[PDB]
Amino acid sequence: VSEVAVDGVVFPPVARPPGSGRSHFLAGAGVRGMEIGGNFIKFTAIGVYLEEGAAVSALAKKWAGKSADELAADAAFFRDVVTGDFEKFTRVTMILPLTGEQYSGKVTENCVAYWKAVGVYTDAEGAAVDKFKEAFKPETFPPGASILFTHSPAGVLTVAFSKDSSVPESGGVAIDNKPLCEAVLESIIGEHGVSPAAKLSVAARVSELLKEAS
Repeated sequence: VSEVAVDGVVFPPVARPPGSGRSHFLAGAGVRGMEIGGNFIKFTAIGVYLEEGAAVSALAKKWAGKSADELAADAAFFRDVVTGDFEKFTRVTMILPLTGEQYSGKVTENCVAYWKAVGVYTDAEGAAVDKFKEAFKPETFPPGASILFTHSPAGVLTVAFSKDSSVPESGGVAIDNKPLCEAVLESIIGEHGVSPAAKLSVAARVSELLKEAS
């Protein structure tokens, strides 16, 4: 696949998550923002990488022969990407500066809000959120810094950090909680995913890769 540039952040076409031993291809990338003052403010650039070989083989079974527009409009496609039996890897690269405490507080607060509403919040998720916040607490992310998320096929979220766009080779903190692992990816590409740009990129690029497998 080709590289994708997002507002000064270059995402290479391949990634190797720290210590996973797998290679990924760039499924898609896009900016992520929040409405501030009635306008869209860009905060991060996000690249979504999927396991080479295994993601295409799994996704082709239900989504082969579908166009970019059809995949982009079908929330069940993105749900299949999130829950898929293959590794995923997300790189969040800062456009505006963020501190670990605020980023992790917001992510987890929103996860716990949902889980408890739908009554699936268990001690396990509370512990996973604590471990997630503990990993982010000492960290600050100037522009260009990155958060790296490995989403293992069984549902382990590994959290690592980088001062720039590069990916470390030594793994980060392993958080063995499938709900948190999927929620982090879901918050990006899900129905209410915070990056519509990333979602459109993934659907266009995966649609064309699915054609070379059929």
